[PDB]
Amino acid sequence: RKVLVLGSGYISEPVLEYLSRDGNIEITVGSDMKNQIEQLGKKYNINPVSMDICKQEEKLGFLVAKQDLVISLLPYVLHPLVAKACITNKVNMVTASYITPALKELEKSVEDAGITIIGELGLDPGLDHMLAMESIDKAKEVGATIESYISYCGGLPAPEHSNNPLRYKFSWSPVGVLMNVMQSATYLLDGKVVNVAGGISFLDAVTSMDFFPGLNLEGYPNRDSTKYAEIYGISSAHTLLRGTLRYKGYMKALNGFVKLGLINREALPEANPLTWKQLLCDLVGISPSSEHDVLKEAVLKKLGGDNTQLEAAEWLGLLGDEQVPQAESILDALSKHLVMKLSYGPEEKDMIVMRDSFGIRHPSGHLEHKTIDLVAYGDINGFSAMAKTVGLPTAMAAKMLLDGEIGAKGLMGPFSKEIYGPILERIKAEGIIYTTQSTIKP
Amino acid sequence: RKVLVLGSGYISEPVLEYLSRDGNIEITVGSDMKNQIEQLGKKYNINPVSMDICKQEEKLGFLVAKQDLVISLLPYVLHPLVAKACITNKVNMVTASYITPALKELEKSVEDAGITIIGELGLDPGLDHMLAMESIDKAKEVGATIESYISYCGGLPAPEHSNNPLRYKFSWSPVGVLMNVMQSATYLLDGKVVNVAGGISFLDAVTSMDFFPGLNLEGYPNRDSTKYAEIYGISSAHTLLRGTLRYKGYMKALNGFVKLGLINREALPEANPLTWKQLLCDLVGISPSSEHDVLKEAVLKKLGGDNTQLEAAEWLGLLGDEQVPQAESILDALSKHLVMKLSYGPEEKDMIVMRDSFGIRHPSGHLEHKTIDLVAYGDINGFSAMAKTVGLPTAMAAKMLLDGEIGAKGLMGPFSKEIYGPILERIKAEGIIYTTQSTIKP
Ligand SMILES: O=S(=O)(NC[C@@H]1CCCN1)C(F)(F)F
Ligand SMILES: O=S(=O)(NC[C@@H]1CCCN1)C(F)(F)F
Repeated sequence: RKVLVLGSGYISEPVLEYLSRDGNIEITVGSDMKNQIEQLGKKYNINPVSMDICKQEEKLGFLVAKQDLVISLLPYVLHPLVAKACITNKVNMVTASYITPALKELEKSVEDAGITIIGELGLDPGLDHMLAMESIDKAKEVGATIESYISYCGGLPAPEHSNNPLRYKFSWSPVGVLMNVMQSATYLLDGKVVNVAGGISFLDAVTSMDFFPGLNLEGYPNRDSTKYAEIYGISSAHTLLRGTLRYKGYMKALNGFVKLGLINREALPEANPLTWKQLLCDLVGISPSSEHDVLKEAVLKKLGGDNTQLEAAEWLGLLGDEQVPQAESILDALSKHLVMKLSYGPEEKDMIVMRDSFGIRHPSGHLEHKTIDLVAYGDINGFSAMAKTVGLPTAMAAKMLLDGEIGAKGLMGPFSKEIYGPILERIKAEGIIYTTQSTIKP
Repeated sequence: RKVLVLGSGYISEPVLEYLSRDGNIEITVGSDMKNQIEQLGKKYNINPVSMDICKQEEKLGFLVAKQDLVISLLPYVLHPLVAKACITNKVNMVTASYITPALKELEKSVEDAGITIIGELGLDPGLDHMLAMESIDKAKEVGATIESYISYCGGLPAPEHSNNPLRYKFSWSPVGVLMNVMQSATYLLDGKVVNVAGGISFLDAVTSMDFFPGLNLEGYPNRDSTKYAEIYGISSAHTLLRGTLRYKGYMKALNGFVKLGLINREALPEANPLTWKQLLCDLVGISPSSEHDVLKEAVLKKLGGDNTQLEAAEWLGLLGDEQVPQAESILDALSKHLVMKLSYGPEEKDMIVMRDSFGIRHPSGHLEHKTIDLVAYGDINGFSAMAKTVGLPTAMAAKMLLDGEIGAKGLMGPFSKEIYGPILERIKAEGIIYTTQSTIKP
């Protein structure tokens, strides 16, 4: 009855709250942030420990050995360090984010030690694996095969808080999501691989998502959907598509930022602090002076008179005299400013929407078109929908390892019925409900 | 510490739950429905009493005399009967629905008896009066006058349950809302009274409501918005508009039902039960036979090939072989069928959206454009947003009369700060939050 929660804040809160319900468990918390762990310590009964994972690797080995399970809530590049500690000692692990290629190399060492390491847990990845494999196993139970798998997911504000230029509010730093617009998107469609161009042209791949008539959604494909054939075992499927959901207008606003030259990792531009008007004067290539003059330069650069994108930049204060935050690049400076202007206030709900669609060919010959809807809202005096959907699957999988319900050993995701069955059942009690519907087509 | 709740089911549940928190209060319940009061008695500790209000008026007088307050949750035509009982005895009253002209005649008798009767309590009417008068009093505190008052309100499904032809699910019978499409809409706009034609042409008055970009809303005006000048004391205002909110496509689907001849109070049409295909054959004027034949007759009648309206009727089963419910008219038969096909399941959320907009002229000369947003969702293992917004204002006003906080006497709405101030404060704790924002225009 003892666990180490590496990392703190936001994702940790529901993990600590869920584990501390029974009482018979000692929560230890390791963290780099000094102020955050102190604030987290006030809410939940824990043992505060301050440590860097890379620098203080010696004390990690001794601390990890004292526990029954390590819950890593750190960035996914640092999992080889925590896995290196966990394989040496006799101790299990659970991971929120992806299982990287670096962590996949340890699978030989992990199985030899006789321990269980569960990765790919949370919303996405996580619940996407669980809902997919539930349906895929149900199809295999009756001899049926998967012909198509389309799955869209999105974390976004509740409709009442969608009235801004991006129709969005940021939970954490947008450096990743902004850079994903520059990245490509590969997916399979009707036995043909479709590569989509990132950057300026990525707006052309955006489509209207009309599965909820009342909800004004757009969609676009993720970075790589072809990998799910090997993961789920559905290489016979002619269509594999995975995408992200936003409200309509989001990608067009980011397309504005791409035109202006804001989405890049170049450094910032003598004896006076750099304001946003002065930075945009640099990009459009004029002297730092006159606000009505840069308006003419910016609107000219943002296509043939795109007033919507001009107003989006005006609303956020990109043409104003506010100071540019100190940062390593222009993209990092933009990200800090967007976090400042578009964040969730204390009484503002977020939303998690997730929509799957399966084409299932039965042995009879007919095609079942199965759909899954998962929609959750944040609680006012409680956890956000993002925190619950990311936190609870990792927290529940952790409790299942301590109780001794998961008998399997080695490195793995939540793909087996042993893992996904109990989790999907238990998240219903926490207010994460998913419905199902299917129709037959002869 | 004793009250009589006339009427039961849906609206009563949150009223009984709110009043029974402290414990020091005896809940009595009068009702016409025998099965409903028994089911309600299982959940909350009450005294079941079965009675018709009109027929058994003798026992009402004796039962009402035993109580401290009568909470009427009946149809609004029956309030003169309950008011006639309450004025005779020394006892207060609270009312959910409108204060009718018939109830307004008793105001002389009500004041002479030395009692308090609060009407117009709930969502709409109710919270519309409270939010309006809060802003209007705040304007009068700084010498400012109201130039415009626009206020849209709507009870509808949460976006995830909007995928049907009406984008709607009915909480109670739709005979009222369907008949309101046939009724006119009067309102004031820029010092000019605007009368809108009901029926077939009412679709032309429907407008896009874009205050939440993520929410795909339509709006249309209510039956009479000119009366709020006298009620709020804003006769100087050049614009008075009150409307109802739905998801886009709702009024166009009802417009389909108007074209087909379904929205009317004519009676139903020998030795075999009447099906929906046979009823639509009567209306389009063909023999009761062949489903593909009536499809051609119906689509011809529903404008020049309106396939959307044809599919809406097809989806609901209006061209199928299901039996028409027993009813006094075609509209009543349609209403029973729509309740059957489009209702809330146990785990399905509803939504209350409400949006006000004030043009406030200050003594300085400038114009304040103030806006109010109120959005609430139904709880999964709890009350619906409709039940909370309708029930709690009546329940809170009832508690304030028993505690002796409302000192005023006579017949009234919730217009004074004495009533609306404490209620708006207390509904925040129950999960009904409203935000405010304003901008100055020189
Ligand atoms: O960015 S999201 O909308 N969804 C993340 C998923 C997985 C990667 C791309 N789409 C978030 F809000 F959930 F983070
Ligand atoms: O019908 S609604 O959408 N709103 C009622 C208000 C008051 C009368 C017309 N509009 C309801 F769902 F709340 F009942």
